[PDB]
Amino acid sequence: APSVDYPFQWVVASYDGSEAKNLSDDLSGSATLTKVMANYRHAELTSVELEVCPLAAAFSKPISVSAVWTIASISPASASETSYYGGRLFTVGGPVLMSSTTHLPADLTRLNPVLKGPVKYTDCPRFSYSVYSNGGTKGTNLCTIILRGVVRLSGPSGNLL
Amino acid sequence: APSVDYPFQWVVASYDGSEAKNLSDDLSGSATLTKVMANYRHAELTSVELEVCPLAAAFSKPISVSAVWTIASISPASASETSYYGGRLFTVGGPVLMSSTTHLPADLTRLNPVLKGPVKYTDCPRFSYSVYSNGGTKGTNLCTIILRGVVRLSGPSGNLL
Amino acid sequence: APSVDYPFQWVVASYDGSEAKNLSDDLSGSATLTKVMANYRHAELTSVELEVCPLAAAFSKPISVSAVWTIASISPASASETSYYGGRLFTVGGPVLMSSTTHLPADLTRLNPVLKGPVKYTDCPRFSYSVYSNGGTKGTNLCTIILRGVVRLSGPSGNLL
Amino acid sequence: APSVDYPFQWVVASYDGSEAKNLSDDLSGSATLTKVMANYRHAELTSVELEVCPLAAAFSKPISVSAVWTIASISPASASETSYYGGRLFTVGGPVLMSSTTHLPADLTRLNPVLKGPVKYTDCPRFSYSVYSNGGTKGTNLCTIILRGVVRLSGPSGNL
Amino acid sequence: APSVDYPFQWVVASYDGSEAKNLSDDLSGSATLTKVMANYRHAELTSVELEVCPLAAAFSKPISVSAVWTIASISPASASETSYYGGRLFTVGGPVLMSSTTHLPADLTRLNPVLKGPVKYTDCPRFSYSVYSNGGTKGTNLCTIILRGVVRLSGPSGNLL
Amino acid sequence: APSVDYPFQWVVASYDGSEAKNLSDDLSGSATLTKVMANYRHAELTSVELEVCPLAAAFSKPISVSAVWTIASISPASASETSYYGGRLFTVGGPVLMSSTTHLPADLTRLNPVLKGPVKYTDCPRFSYSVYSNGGTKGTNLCTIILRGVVRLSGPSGNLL
Repeated sequence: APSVDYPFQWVVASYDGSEAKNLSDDLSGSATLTKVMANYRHAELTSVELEVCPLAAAFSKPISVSAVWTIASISPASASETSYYGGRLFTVGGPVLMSSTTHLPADLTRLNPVLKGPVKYTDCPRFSYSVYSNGGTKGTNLCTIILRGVVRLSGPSGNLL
Repeated sequence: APSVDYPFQWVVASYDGSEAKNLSDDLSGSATLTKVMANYRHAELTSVELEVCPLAAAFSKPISVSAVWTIASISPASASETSYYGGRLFTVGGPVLMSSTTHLPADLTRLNPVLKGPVKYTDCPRFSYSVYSNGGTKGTNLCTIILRGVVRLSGPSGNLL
Repeated sequence: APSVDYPFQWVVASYDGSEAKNLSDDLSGSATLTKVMANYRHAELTSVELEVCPLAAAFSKPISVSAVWTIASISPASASETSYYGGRLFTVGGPVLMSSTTHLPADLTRLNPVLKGPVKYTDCPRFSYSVYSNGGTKGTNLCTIILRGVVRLSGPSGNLL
Repeated sequence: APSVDYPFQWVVASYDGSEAKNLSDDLSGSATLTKVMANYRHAELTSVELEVCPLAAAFSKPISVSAVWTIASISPASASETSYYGGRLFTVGGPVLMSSTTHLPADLTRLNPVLKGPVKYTDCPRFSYSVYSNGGTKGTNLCTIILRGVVRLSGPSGNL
Repeated sequence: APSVDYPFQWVVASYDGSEAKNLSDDLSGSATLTKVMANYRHAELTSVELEVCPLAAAFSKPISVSAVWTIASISPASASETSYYGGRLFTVGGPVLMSSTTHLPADLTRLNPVLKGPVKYTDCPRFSYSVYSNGGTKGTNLCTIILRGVVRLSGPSGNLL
Repeated sequence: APSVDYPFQWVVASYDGSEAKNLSDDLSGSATLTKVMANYRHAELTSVELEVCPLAAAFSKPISVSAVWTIASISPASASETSYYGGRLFTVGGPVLMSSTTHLPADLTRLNPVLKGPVKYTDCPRFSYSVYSNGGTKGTNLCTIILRGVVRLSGPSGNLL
């Protein structure tokens, strides 16, 4: 079946260290990807990764974020991402807002790349992260969580234009 | 180059014989197709056509629409579609409320099917039509215009969504 | 056709964090490259990348710059570069003005390398970046945006010597 | 595709050495040639040249005209046609009042013959000339610049 | 080594018989060719020639120019080009305002075509000419000198622009 | 001809940010390499690079140095190294005096490796750097510029022992 590799990117959420914020999301049910896959019947993840970009305000005040790419069935709790395989702890800020170590790629060999199809899969990739309570300012938004990846979309459906 | 044959269909508008209404539109600049194919680098028509579907109110009051599929460079004036080659004059209504004779398909062998690509072609299809007033009630909506076709889309772009 | 690989480099612009500055530029229409390609009829990008070099004054005050290499048709808005695929957010400064992570290479597989030819292409690479409002000093110019790349130039024209 | 070879010829302009006059024109945008090819989708040159024909009044007063054929991207400045490759400095007048050496043909193998088509080209032929004043008395018209050639027109369009 | 045959043409100057004017120039040090080929590592002439084009004012007042294409080492003095082998003495004007006999081509088999390269050759072509005064009006510009030719340029350098 | 690969290293110069200092040097004419190549007739650069080692005093005060490896013919001016291809801007200091990004290797494919031979080449590598006016102390010497490389030396001459 003919298909196109569709690259996507969006800032998942901007965060400040005012309080701990936990977000766990399944890529099959994400609102901003379902609009991309609404026009196609089949979608398979070629690649995807979670990026934590530091912002300039984080230079003097780092933020620690614990992130993990788990299976759709498993939903890790808040501040428990490092207890699962592949769970990493990213400290953004300090004097070096340069390192690319803040990338967390999804191991699509251990996950089901199919985000859409004839059936709803229970093994789709699900990204869960938790931002810890830092000093906080309530307005700086000195951290950013971003998703980028590629989805192979096939079988366009007769949806709205 | 991998590509998908995207079938599109949408109602251009609904018209009644309250006043004469002219609408000319280049398919490369149509808002609906633009929002469909702004996420892809290349788009090429495989088929496209205009259709004038009669409604129930047209049963007792037929309405006449003059339509033409001209080149991108040529922009027909209002109520002058019959003065261009291929310009048909459909009349929808009466006891015959269903007929395939009101379909006007574009000659993609004569026109240029490419609506998007590396270069800006000047031969894209452009559909022009004029609906003549026959005594509508400003809300009766005697007829409706539907544009349906298929676009082969290749090379998805890293767009906003 | 005989051709020469022409390496080019110029500081695109020096910036201080006094206010947010957004620059989007198409390499086909850039003034400082058109002088290089004025003497040749065909120009094709072998490679090109956008570099954000920190300056010493940025050591105590970092700057965040959001940059993206998009298609010529797409013109991302200010502070929206991270919402497009390949859009990166570079934080220059801090205690480490060393990392080479500030390079943003153009994906010439997803872009048209031809910056000049018989026709004007609508899919040339276009670099769009936005410098955010930092503390600012109005005179330090504590960040630099630089373009370097290689253009294969062929078919010299009878222009001015 | 069916096509017809349209031979065109028109006097670009008559000049006298009253003052220096510069004219640069792209054949895609030439109004006379554009209205010639206004009813066809495609138009491609087969030959074109710029002729500088002396007049009788130029017998005692030659005119110097510097002319060049370039691509549409390159637009020569006034009185600078000899600084571009192929620019030639013609002189019309004197005892020799008729010569084929005053005709400058366009190298359509180097330029792009297509003046009209699906895509607007940036390397279409453009002719730029400059006429240098010698002291003409505002009415002599010692020389005439004439452009003639053949354009093949294909794919008529119903622009009625 | 990839290279391009760059055709160059420019007017050296315009002369009138107001006073005798001498100009000797080595092609490796000519300002116009230097600004052309300062962006390339290697440059080699394929052809080059001097030409004395008569103007309209020369019709009633011919002017004489003595020209020579000597070696880089030899620098002819003023009004002494006829004393060197190959030194021609052209006279432009009169009823014959057009003639190819006033072209002086360089003998690149005798001279050294290389104007730029790894080593500094001492055999580069050098053109010398002297225009004799015949009674010009300080603004009439009886004749003009044009240098035209082709340079094969290889190995572009990372220059300023 | 028999030859030996001779590795060389010397601190080119130690600098403090008291004032801007510009040094451009050709490796064929450098005093400290000519003593190595004085005993041999032919010398060809296998490799060479310019290293900017930060010193401990630079930890609290970084220095920005703009360096470039150009051709022998091209002599870049002060503070204009980033305008040439391969021109880099090195910021030494901060909290991370570790990164090896301060190395600037010479692209010997684009340069003539021969530093000595029967003829004097005009395309030898030439390194030009400029140290900008930092805060300055006049005695710390909180930056170091060092050259290391390898020269293949062949054909020993009857010089002094």
